[PDB]
Amino acid sequence: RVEYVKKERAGLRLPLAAWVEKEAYKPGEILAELPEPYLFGDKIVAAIDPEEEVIAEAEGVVHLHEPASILVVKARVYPFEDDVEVSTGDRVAPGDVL
Amino acid sequence: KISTSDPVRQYLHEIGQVPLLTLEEEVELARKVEEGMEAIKKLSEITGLDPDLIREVVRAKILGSARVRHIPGLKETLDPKTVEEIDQKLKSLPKEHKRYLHIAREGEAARQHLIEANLRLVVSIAKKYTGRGLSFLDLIQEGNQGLIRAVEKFEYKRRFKFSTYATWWIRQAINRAIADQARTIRIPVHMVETINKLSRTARQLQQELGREPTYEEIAEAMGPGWDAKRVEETLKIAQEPVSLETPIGDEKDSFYGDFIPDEHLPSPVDAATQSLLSEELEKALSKLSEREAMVLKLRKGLIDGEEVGAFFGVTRERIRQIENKALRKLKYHESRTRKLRDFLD
Repeated sequence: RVEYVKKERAGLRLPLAAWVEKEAYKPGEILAELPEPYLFGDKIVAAIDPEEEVIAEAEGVVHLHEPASILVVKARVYPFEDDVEVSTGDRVAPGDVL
Repeated sequence: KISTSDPVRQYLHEIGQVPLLTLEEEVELARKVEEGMEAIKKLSEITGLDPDLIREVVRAKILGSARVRHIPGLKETLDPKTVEEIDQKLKSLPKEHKRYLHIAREGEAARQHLIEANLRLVVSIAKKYTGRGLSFLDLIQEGNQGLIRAVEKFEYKRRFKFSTYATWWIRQAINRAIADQARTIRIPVHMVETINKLSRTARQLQQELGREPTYEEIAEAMGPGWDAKRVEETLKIAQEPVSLETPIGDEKDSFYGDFIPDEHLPSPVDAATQSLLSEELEKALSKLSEREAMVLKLRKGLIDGEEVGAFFGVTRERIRQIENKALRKLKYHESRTRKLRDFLD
């Protein structure tokens, strides 16, 4: 599990920067975000944002370091329902018994 | 082995493994702590459950099992069943409110995390309020309680970080503690600063006279309403008690308590007193008319110390009548057979 990210290139990261560049969270423009070859999940511009901020106006920010904290634990993305013992872990996406 | 070192190492080791970064980590946790609140509240909102209950159930699931609820707080929340019921409703909260549940826990967590990381801060602070009359460990602990207090009010929206904020909320906690527990006989915070000022003043007064100020200077230098009676009084309370048990005389084997006498206890002399006194008073009390003798016997010797309110239905004229005529017949025959004259007192 990695944490914060600066501005080399933005791809595949969580919802943080989503609202910053209004293109993808305002409308479906993250595809057009990829600049010039699209004429010839996350994928942002070539490299435009460099802060751990909220972009109303660059106000709620925090320019810093990006951690890479390796958690030695087993990550499950799509657990399923088996009722022998009480439903363990999780369902596809709806139910979360954990 | 020896206590200070172990705790110091104890939290210094954990801070050593987890100090909070200046901005990021404090911001992170803070943000989570607040969302926890906002969450717990909205949780109370859709459950109708008291924010106090939503706060104790998320605490139980994150900080400890039935064990921590049963011993600390006696027993009103059923160790298993009760808290679980609550957790169930939290699960029922669909996608929308379930989110708050998941948030509350993680926030509670951050709270704890933020609290761990900033334990060096306490110790560093508490380090300076050492020789006030409190144990270093006690001091750090109160101060620690102070940091937990700061965690509840910090607003991350207001950009300033937890450092400067904790300082105050801790320094407050410590000073209070110093004023509340340091002495054997409790003294309110005002008396405390009062005494500090008194002390500081005596210091400035020691500066030039070469004469440990008579309580005149102290009154003057102190200010507005300071007088001799006030200062002699204050320094009298300033002196801590003495050890009823202290090494006495030549320090060999002398414990300060065999020498103080005892007052309530009737030394034989007094037990003999009450015997004759009560037997003789009891003889007199009987040979008299009950009407006004018992009235004044009981009103004076049975409850509390009211001529009018002393006699039942018969007004004052019969009171004074029999009171003064029976009291004198009683004293003048007692004058004859002198038994009472030798003042039992």
